[PDB]
Amino acid sequence: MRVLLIAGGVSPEHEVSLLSAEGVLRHIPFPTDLAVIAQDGRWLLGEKALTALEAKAAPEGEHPFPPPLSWERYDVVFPLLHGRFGEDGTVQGFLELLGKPYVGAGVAASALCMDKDLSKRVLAQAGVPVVPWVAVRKGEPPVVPFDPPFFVKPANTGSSVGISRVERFQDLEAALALAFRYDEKAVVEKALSPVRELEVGVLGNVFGEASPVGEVRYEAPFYDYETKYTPGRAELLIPAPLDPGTQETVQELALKAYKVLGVRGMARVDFFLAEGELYLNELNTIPGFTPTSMYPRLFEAGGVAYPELLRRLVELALT
Amino acid sequence: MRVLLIAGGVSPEHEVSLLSAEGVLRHIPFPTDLAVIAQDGRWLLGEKALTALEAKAAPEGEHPFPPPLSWERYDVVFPLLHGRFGEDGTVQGFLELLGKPYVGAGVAASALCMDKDLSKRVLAQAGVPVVPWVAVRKGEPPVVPFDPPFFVKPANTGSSVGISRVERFQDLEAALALAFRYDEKAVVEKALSPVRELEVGVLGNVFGEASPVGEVRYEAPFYDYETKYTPGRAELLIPAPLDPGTQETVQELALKAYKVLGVRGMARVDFFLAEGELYLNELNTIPGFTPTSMYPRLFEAGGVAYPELLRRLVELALT
Ligand SMILES: Nc1ncnc2c1ncn2[C@@H]1O[C@H](COP(=O)(O)OP(=O)(O)OP(=O)(O)O)[C@@H](O)[C@H]1O
Ligand SMILES: Nc1ncnc2c1ncn2[C@@H]1O[C@H](COP(=O)(O)OP(=O)(O)OP(=O)(O)O)[C@@H](O)[C@H]1O
Repeated sequence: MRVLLIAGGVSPEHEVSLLSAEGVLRHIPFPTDLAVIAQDGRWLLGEKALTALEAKAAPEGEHPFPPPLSWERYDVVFPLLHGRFGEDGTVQGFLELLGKPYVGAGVAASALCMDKDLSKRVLAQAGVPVVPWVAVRKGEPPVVPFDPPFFVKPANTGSSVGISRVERFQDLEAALALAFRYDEKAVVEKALSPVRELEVGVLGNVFGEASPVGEVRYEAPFYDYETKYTPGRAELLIPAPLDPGTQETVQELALKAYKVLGVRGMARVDFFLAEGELYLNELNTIPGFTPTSMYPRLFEAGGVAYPELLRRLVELALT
Repeated sequence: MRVLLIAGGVSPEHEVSLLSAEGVLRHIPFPTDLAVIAQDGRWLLGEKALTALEAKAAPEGEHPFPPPLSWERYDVVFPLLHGRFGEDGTVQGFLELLGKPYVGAGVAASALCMDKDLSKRVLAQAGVPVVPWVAVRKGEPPVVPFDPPFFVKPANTGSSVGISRVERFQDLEAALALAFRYDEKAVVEKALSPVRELEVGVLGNVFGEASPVGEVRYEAPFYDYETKYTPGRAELLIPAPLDPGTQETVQELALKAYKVLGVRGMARVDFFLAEGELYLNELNTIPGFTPTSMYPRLFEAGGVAYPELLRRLVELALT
């Protein structure tokens, strides 16, 4: 069994993807070769891909897309590209046409779970509680049916890039412009204060197996990029310090969401606990595997070690 | 300015796609080259592609994916591949990574408008009226919470392929077995009897401009494959014989749906009219351009002639 790991990407999470690649390459129980997509869209192969991993960033690539790599010597392809052009169905689409079995969600599921507006629309219709929001397009005046504090985010982000905590209605125009630098569409959600952040991992093809619920606590305005990746800043509490009844309800809503969206392989479902009420934030089809990441730590506490978790992903790709 | 038209495909609409290629190549005001994807998934380039167009169908191709095509020679790519692996975001995904401007909806919108379940879920949440429906996964037993007649369809279909009008529950199993030949997911919708079919074309990126409403009349059990593609069977009444406020509601609902799903370039939005109530059937991101297709005819009634429609489409790809 030979696996091809693709990491990097043109998205703002390029550096996160490379850190995720370190975590996967060190624990994958199968012979694996790395391929890096540099920030300019061009690929780096072989030894140049491994050298880019040591630098934690790869700005320039060698090979223009489609890369002259031998796809036939790989049984499974593992796309570990977070964000736009990687987790949104584009690379999955290319892999579908190539006929190569791949890890993770398909085209539709990847495209849906990456669009914060559309994913919430599907979830709300399925009877899953979501935070009340409104979608704002670029060049269109902001019509918000609710009062501040807000949470302005680009519809396609990850790693809290372009996300702002808006307190006044005056600060909305400036936060939307920051959001519009990464996407043509943005969401304006209602901020929950105080809030406990619950995260659960899922494994399986459509009908999943849930991991124990975990909690994230911090000393920052919100769970931002700095808090997410700089060591020791975030408090990863596995298992989550709450009532065993609401711990079961988190797992049930996660598995229900997974099935509705038709997700394959994996996902880490983020939740919000605000005054007894549970709300679903988002689903991430290609979650992080960085040293401070939640997904592999959740399954480690569930009796499923790091080499076993990655082995199960490769097996789900083939089935 | 040179356009690459991609037609054919591995989907059951392969033949319909080649007919659409004949329609676009005859009216497009730019020098255009054709690339054909054969039924086996292999590509036909240059002269072999133009010969495939005269033969009604291309069972076998020459080049495996990715094709050794000179992409740099083209400014805009026009994917005219109806159905699975063409209209679902897969080909759009490849084109995105290629850095190639292309006609029509992006990955997300293409995947959503192709899935008869997910599109209706997103639309129903947005407040757009849709027919009562249920989704059924392969192997799983159906649960239909409404009375017969039904319309059973493969979730990723086009050109009425695999669609059955079910009268008794004794016939549900056979209809689902037919539907499961084309997809791993099927939809069972409540059949509207009697029903009037309204179609409206949309042109533009996200905020589109609607064409006048057209009504389809025919003498067959439903608007099936042979009624759709045999000359003279499907009559188009343009402008549709509707009430003053109803013609406006159809256009407004189409533009609302188009904006929500974030569709780019084009879409033909199909509706149903039963007992004074309007229902959105589906959006088609790559509608047909065959001699019996409704999309170009919907626009020529709105002052946008065939060469101008295609000019707008190629131009919108660069906007
Ligand atoms: N409606 C809200 N109420 C309270 N806090 C919020 C809300 N929305 C976002 N946040 C805060 O901002 C962060 C953004 O998380 P989100 O999952 O929305 O960003 P992401 O970049 O999509 O997350 P990931 O990095 O897991 O993809 C949350 O972790 C939370 O701390
Ligand atoms: N719920 C329904 N009630 C009544 N008739 C229906 C219903 N659903 C489908 N039909 C009939 O079946 C036809 C095809 O359904 P649909 O429009 O969903 O097929 P399609 O293959 O998706 O159409 P296209 O060829 O435009 O893609 C309709 O035009 C209509 O005549």
